[PDB]
Amino acid sequence: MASGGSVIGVKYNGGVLLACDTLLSYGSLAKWPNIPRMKLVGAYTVMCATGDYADFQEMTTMIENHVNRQQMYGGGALTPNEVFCYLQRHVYHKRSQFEPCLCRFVVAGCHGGEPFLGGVDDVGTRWTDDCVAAGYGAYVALPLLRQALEKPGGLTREEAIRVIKDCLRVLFYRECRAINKFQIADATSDMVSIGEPFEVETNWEYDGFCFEKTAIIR
Amino acid sequence: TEHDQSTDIFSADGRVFQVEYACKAVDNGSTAVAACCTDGVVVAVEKILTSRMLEEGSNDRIHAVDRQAGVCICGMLPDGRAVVSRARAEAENSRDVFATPIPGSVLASRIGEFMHVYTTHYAYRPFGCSVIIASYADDGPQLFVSDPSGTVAGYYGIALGKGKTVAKTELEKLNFKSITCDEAVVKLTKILHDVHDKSKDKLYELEVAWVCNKSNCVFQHVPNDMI
Repeated sequence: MASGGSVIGVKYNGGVLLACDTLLSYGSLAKWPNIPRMKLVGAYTVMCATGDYADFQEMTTMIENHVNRQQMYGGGALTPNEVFCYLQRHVYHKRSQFEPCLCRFVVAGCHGGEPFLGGVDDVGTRWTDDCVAAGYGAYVALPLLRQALEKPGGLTREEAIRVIKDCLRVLFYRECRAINKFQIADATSDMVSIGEPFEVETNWEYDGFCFEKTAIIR
Repeated sequence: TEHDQSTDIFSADGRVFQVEYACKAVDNGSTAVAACCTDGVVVAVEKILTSRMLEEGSNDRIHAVDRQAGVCICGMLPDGRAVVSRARAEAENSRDVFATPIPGSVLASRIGEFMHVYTTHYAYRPFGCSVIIASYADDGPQLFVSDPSGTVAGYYGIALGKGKTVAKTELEKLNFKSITCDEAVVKLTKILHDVHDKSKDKLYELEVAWVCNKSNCVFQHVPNDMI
């Protein structure tokens, strides 16, 4: 029961970012710290999930084969909107046979100069928005990203990267099953690229964290 | 002469006449040629047009069956299309179950097996097509032919259909160890322009495809400028 933690995404003026960490856990044990959890689908789309890794692998292998074959056999390249619809009907069908896909997905892409971002949960609920998250990202990160999207005009790429890193910083401080090693995917100009892993800067040296002040008996 | 009404009966001499008759449909169809270079494989076929008002790409005889492999049909096209579907399913099975691209020799033997089974049972007839299979997986470049009997063989160069006797003569004056995929397209197209009979079939065009290093072992139609 290898499992992945949080995923977060946000739209900016010209594209969309998706981020998560490179870790799979088994219960509390941090078992594999060097796992690429984001998967490219066709020409325009990337996906990630929180929860059971085996179910993420089965579902994404199946969708990737359908997309490559439909193109090879003469039925065109599926868009992010169509891929998302297809994913959601598969998750709902499995829920309806009492054999659920125990993951929560985030999907991002770019097609037609128009960015896409959406989530699907394990009973088949679906939504699209300017920011989306799964796992603890839904409690920790959405509040920060929703405040950054309040400014009128939208975010630049640089502002979007900066607020994404503040979110990853808080997940590392406050989510138990996490490591400080993340990747960012960028969908813009009708393609997706995945960056190299990086780490964020953290603060541990406040006066209020010192040995004397935190002592229980004085 | 009741012995030639179904494929489930031998004749006194040890023949199966329904299968021979199905082969006669291939021998009366349009010509195809193919060649195996050191880089890859090239296939070309003549399309007889039935109207001057067709769109381009209509009644295509060449079809991809995986990233690295393709098929060309001779004889009856709708029969060929049923074999193309089967082949697509075998290539997918190999990726999904065994995690490999199907080797060329294995793909050809499954296509043969499938065609043979329609020569055994009173309720079905044999296919009226021969299939050229062209592949470049981990077993190198490979070219095979399967006919209506289900017989399968490997070739360096091959011709099928009504121009085949002459076309074979001209493929024997090629050097198979040395030739590249850009030379091949010029020679193969020449053979097909020369055997075309201008009295019987007035309108025609050529269709050409390849899989090679230049293309990254991807099977595809050649760009229409190279003819």
